[PDB]
Amino acid sequence: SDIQMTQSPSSLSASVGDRVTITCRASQSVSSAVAWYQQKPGKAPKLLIYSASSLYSGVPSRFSGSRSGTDFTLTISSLQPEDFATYYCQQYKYVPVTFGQGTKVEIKRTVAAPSVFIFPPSDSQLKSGTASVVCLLNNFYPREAKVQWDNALQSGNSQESVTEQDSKDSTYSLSSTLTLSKADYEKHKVYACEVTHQGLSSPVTKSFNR
Amino acid sequence: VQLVESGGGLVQPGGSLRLSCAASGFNVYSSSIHWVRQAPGKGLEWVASISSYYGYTYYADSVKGRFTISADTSKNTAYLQMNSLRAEDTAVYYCARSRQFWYSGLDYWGQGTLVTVSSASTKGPSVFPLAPSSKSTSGGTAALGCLVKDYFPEPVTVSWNSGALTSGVHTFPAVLQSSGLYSLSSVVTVPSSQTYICNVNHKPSNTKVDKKVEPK
Amino acid sequence: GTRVFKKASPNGKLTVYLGKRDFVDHIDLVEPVDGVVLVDPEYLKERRVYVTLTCAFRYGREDLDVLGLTFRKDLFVANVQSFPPAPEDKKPLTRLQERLIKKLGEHAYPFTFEIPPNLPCSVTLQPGPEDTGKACGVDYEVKAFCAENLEEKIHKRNSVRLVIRKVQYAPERPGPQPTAETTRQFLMSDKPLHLEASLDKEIYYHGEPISVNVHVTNNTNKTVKKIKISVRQYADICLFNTAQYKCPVAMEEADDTVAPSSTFCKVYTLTPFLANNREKRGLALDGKLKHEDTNLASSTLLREGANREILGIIVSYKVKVKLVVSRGGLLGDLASSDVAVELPFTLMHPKPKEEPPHREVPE
Amino acid sequence: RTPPSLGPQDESCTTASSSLAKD
Repeated sequence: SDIQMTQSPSSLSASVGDRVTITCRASQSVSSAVAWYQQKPGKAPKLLIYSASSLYSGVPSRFSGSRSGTDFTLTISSLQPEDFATYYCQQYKYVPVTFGQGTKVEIKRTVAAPSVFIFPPSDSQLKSGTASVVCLLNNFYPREAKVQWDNALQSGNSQESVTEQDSKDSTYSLSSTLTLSKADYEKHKVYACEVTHQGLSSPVTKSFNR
Repeated sequence: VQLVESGGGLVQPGGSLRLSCAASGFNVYSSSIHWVRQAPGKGLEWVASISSYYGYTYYADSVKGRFTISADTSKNTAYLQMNSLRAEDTAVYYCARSRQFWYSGLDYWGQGTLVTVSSASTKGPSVFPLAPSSKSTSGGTAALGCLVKDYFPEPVTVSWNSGALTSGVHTFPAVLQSSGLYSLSSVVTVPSSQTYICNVNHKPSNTKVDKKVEPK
Repeated sequence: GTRVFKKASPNGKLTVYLGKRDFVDHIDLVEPVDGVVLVDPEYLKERRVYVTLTCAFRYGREDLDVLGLTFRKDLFVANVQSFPPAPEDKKPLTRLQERLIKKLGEHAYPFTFEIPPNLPCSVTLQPGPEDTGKACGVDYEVKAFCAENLEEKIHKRNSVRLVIRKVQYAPERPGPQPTAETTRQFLMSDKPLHLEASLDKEIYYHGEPISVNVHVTNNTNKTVKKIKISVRQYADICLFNTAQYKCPVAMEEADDTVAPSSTFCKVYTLTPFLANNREKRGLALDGKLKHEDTNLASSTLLREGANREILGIIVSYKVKVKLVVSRGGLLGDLASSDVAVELPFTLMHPKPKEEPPHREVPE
Repeated sequence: RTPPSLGPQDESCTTASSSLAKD
């Protein structure tokens, strides 16, 4: 019977200066005991709004909260660079206090082109008994993408890893490391990766032969 | 004013750990104190609260019987005793301050301390290079890097040229294999030049592996 | 300013609306009690609806073995005939009342109450385990009921009762720094034992530590064996007669010793809080809405004037520093040689921005 | 006669809130 604080949307993209509204619904009435928190990745959460509409001492006046029954909204009027982060609501009327899932607030950018590179596995590594080929995607926007690795198919071995949005130029970067046992690496040396992005519908596959 | 947490590390399932949170710069009998836990990439879970003024403690239902929150108000610190630790309880554990009269959100958080729970063995990393080629170059810029693989349990800081490479650098969020070990990648742009090694200070095994990227 | 409080009579026939439950006593002006009562004529049959505000003393009888039983002697009662509106009466509404009737329509009748100053603030006395009824002390309550006349017995189902609180907060400008000194001279010396003490400031908040600077100068034959620092709650109570208690709410008993012809200086820090004061039944606490925890009662601020022996529970605080002086001397231990001083101070919540809640984070 | 009262207050909330439109 815990209070579920369903934040919406899960993620939204917008650009500097705009008005933005995140919303949070509450399984039941929590009066006005709702807080709002900003957290930039790798850093401790920071407090923005308590009592559902009260600005926390020190917060820029560009943040506002409000309540309509069980639905609670934070909005920023003039978006700014300092304001790009994730955002959680919290109800504190009842134990346990419960946060929302978060809403990711990224920069809207002019689409940028992924600089794709491929890195065959070091000779210092297949000596150790496994292989790892790394496909890199660099300084690009928007962050959605698909990397397709005897040049037919494979799955269950790759593991992608993305970064956050670069501070200055708002670009993302991405890595995909297909892992393989040294045994398999030497049979069918016919692998490559195919990148599928907005900045180019014409895929640009870098390849290696071994 | 500071909440500074201590006592986070790796421990096997079913074991125990104690977190310490030295407050500084406010009055523990006018602030209630909390522990908030962030599973990597999963959001916020309240675990426990203590209030010294009133003598009460409160627990997340998911944690009763295993965790005990307590305060030593002379030493100005709070403690979270963690028993019978599942792998689930892996997270970043934040100490967080609140205002006793009256609770108006968590207005100060500590920078957190990492708790890892697994039947692994604290393997140090293996460091391999990512040599540039014609296939790693576009526009006069070529991209080089290091692969930091198969380490435990939690962190790896990775600087380039010991601190002499600032731009174009991307050290990626770690991923974990089915094998239960972490792997991580760090790249950088030093266009067509020469460049240096990567400083990989794995911290728990007390290992500093420094590998020079030799093109190609 | 978006939410209002509401409570219904059991049969839903009456519904009281308020903008707030705490009303602030800035010593010269306590803010008025304004709301509306919503009369439903689909169930109304009763021909008149009154609203009364009462300030009351609530106690259990000592010589009774009847748990949960209390009594409520009145201290201040106002009456307002809200339905129907009696002419020879034109008062303006408050903006609160104005918005409420825009929200509810002409079936909502206003009521406005003025608390006269020099009335007691909401104070609750700490119950012991032998207390299971309503919280004892001084409580405020607006009542709304429907009846034919004020003589007629009114019915519980046809009425609605709503606890409110009259409260005060810290003043802006702190008083002068609390300072105290005494000089005790014994029989055959005339060389003194001098005790000086001070608090670091005049105004403290709940939970906040208190530092007392002690400075003792023993020019006597005697030696002080211990120093005792204690924060005391003074309560002055007056209903049919007056009563007083002095209850330590925090205390340190140091084994510091001050030899003959010596000096001594130490700072001591105490912090009053409730957790180590739960056994003290009758200790004064800030007004309880129903049963939730409240802090050690804040100091009562009075308007400087002749001691009008104010009804209610008047709370004050002082630090006490006592030196426990050896009894050699020609008088054996027949008499005390102790020397003490008392330092008044003010213990309150600061002026807030948002009103205080009914409970805080309930379970 | 001084009026008696008996028994504890109800643990559940007896008092609710309602919306009020800003002017």
